[PDB]
Amino acid sequence: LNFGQVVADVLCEFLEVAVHLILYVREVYPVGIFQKRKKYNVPVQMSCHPELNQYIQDTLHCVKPLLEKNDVEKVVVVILDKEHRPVEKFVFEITQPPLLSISSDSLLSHVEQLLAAFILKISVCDAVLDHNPPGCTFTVLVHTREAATRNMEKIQVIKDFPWILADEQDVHMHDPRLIPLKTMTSDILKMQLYVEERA
Amino acid sequence: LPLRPKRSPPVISEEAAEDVKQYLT
Repeated sequence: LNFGQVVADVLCEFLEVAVHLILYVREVYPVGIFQKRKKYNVPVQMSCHPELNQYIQDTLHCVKPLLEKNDVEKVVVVILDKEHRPVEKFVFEITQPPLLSISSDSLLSHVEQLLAAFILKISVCDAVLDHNPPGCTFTVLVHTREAATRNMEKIQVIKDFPWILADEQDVHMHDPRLIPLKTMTSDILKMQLYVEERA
Repeated sequence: LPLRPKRSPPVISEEAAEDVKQYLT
């Protein structure tokens, strides 16, 4: 029984709710494709668009074995303008502790209450961010840890869904404004979520 | 320098969004 995979599974489920919500509150897509729902006992917005939904799953399906190996240091939802320049980064900094501790108190009730706080902060972040320009799009950047091997082999999990190395323009953001959202430390997961925004 | 998907996320026309709103709740 591999608890590093349990942790990968909680993170991928949560990262899916979180991408969907980010796309909502940053209005990356039209509002009508979203349905209000509850996850982590808290309101969220999930897209009902089939291929957007398939694209987010394929992305996260590819990330998940790196998560199970603790080989991922950040997962970044980056939002691009009509000119392919980053306007916002949503940085999920993730580290499993050196040894996972698994309580029988209620391991998953608790991590879910801690994840719920990340969702709530995402909801109210449009109260402090500048409205995005029209025609913005998104992508997902994965930063791996230094002792990680042939990531571009381990990460290509899905048949016709290649991964590449990003360019400097994909990620360039000279002197951004930093917006912390939430931080958690659990026996299984240390996670930071903050937003970098273009000056 | 990080990795990203080579495939871009879909473009969604507002008619397609009206269809989603209308038929897939």
